[PDB]
Amino acid sequence: YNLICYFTNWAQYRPGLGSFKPDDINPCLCTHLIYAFAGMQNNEITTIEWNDVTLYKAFNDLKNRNSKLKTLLAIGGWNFGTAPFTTMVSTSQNRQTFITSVIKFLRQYGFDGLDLDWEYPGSRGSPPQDKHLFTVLVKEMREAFEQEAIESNRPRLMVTAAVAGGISNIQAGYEIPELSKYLDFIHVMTYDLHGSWEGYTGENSPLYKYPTETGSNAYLNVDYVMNYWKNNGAPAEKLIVGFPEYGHTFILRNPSDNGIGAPTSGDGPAGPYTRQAGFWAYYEICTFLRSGATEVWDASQEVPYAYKANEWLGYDNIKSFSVKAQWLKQNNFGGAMIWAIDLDDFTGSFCDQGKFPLTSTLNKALGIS
Ligand SMILES: CC(=O)N[C@@H]1[C@@H](O)[C@H](O[C@@H]2O[C@H](CO)[C@@H](O)[C@H](O)[C@H]2NC(C)=O)[C@@H](CO)O[C@@H]1O
Ligand SMILES: CC(=O)N[C@@H]1[C@@H](O)[C@H](O[C@@H]2O[C@H](CO)[C@@H](O)[C@H](O)[C@H]2NC(C)=O)[C@@H](CO)O[C@H]1O
Repeated sequence: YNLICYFTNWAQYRPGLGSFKPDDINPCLCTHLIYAFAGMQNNEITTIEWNDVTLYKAFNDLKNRNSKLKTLLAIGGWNFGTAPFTTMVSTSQNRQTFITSVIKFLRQYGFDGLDLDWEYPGSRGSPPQDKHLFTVLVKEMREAFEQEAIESNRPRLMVTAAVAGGISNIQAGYEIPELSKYLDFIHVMTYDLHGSWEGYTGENSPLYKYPTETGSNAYLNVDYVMNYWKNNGAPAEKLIVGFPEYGHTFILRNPSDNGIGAPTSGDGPAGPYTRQAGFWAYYEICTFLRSGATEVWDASQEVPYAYKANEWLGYDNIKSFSVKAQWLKQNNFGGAMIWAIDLDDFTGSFCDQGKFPLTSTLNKALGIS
């Protein structure tokens, strides 16, 4: 099985113990590390942070301590939008320009592949033709990587993609049968399935539906999303289940109503290191659990939640990671991807569970080491 671990090039700016750079990664935990994110300019891949080139080298230097480790560079993401992707795939000329720049970029800076993180073809302003043109891009990229590999005597560059976990986005964005033929792996973003945008509490990445859920609400679980991809043309062995090392936060309208579906108000509280409303890293969650919070096991969905006064948290822990790891193995899936390794308790000083408790749980459960 594969354990694919995303690293983010803005984590370096978190204060104090939150600051995370490539040298903080244990090179033996994962089979693949993915660098989030590269940008694009004039249909060519490019850096985004002032020190990306330095971080690239430290990132790929991790392979000096693990002969099996592979690295990839992710391009795009949520804030990147869709407009540059729409322009780049619109013509064969622009796709060739981009693909050519990618091969040169990855080989110069030491990456073993590219992870396409377009959010999303056919949505967020992307026109309908991008559903098919995305397949063309991946096909042309896979073929160009294959050519470069056989001519250079080097292992072929990987082409992967982070893909939507929302059914509406999936249907508008991906030709699953043909796309799955050319991607090496399909990293399914089976998280952000509930959050403060809904106005009530819900789990970030529940494995199963809540018992009373019907209709489109019954889409919002890992089991449904993964089986959607599998049953609509994707081979199970290429499908990678998304594992969040963070949770989503809410403000309860009434602290006395603190179950699943309890009413909530604004965007949710922010954490002292990630400093973004609605979002807590796992190491920030451990601090919350030690501040007097009540812990509850969501038995139907196989995930935890916790609350204290007016704050409510839906999240993942060792127990839920273990349940999902066993589940994905018994469903013949390709492994797990983690968003993101800089959100684990990488110092070990927050959770009293050792270093990288969530990532290590998957390392052991997936037979990585
Ligand atoms: C694949 C993807 O788009 N994942 C999202 C992350 O990008 C989000 O992180 C946020 O990313 C922006 C752009 O780099 C940063 O400016 C922002 O600080 C960062 N916030 C945090 C807490 O890391 C993430 C949270 O919004 O949601 C997805 O994971
Ligand atoms: C399954 C699904 O499509 N859920 C949607 C969420 O993804 C989305 O949340 C946003 O997700 C982005 C990654 O895809 C994050 O970068 C972004 O921070 C996050 N926005 C938040 C937490 O406010 C929400 C809100 O846009 O919609 C869901 O439908």
